[PDB]
Amino acid sequence: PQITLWQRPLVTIKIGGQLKEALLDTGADDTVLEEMNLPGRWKPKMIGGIGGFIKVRQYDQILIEICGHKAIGTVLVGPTPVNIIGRNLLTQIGCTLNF
Amino acid sequence: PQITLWQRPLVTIKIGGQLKEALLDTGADDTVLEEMNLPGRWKPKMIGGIGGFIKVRQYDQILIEICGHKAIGTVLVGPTPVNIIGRNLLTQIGCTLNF
Ligand SMILES: COc1ccc(CN2C[C@H](O)[C@@](Cc3ccc(F)cc3)(c3ccc(S(C)(=O)=O)cc3)C2=O)cc1
Repeated sequence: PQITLWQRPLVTIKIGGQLKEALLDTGADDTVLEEMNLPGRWKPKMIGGIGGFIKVRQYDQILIEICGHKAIGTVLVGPTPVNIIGRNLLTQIGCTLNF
Repeated sequence: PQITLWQRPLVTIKIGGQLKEALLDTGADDTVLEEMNLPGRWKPKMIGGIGGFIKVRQYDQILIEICGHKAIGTVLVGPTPVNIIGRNLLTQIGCTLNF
């Protein structure tokens, strides 16, 4: 699809057998999901943004279905206010900006 | 232009007679610029994101030239780590997401 930006670019995703809504975020290097039940091992990590840093859990090779496109990659889980699909997954679904 | 997301979508902007680089950020409702010398009055404001909240100064009707497209709107100035062009200005230059 083509998506204009008058509203937040939210899409439905399926991850870990669960359905969530997430923001397509060209300003996010990484994908960061609200606290949720993901299976497997992980590695602690810190990420920064506006207002400071948060500790997250880093899961690799996680399958996400993003508005019907499948992608595999790193997903961070932690105290984010909104589910964020970052560039590590946006490139996998062929997402571009256009103006 | 069409912009892929393998790298940060940075563009050159001109604001207040100054040249800066800024991130085209579909995940940002607002435009937030690193501390910089803007003229005029303002109103204090708080914004939130990953890692918490920051206080910014809100300037309205600011002219920004974003990769050669002119836009006028609200610009926030404060302790952001990166210059962010948010959706309030992205809609004005006709920016879309495509996948
Ligand atoms: C490294 O991997 C990451 C890092 C951060 C995030 C969370 N992100 C993505 C938002 O693009 C961003 C922009 C931003 C990103 C990095 C950074 F160092 C500084 C800023 C943002 C900007 C403005 C607004 S606002 C107040 O206008 O709504 C909201 C969000 C943010 O904080 C995810 C992954």
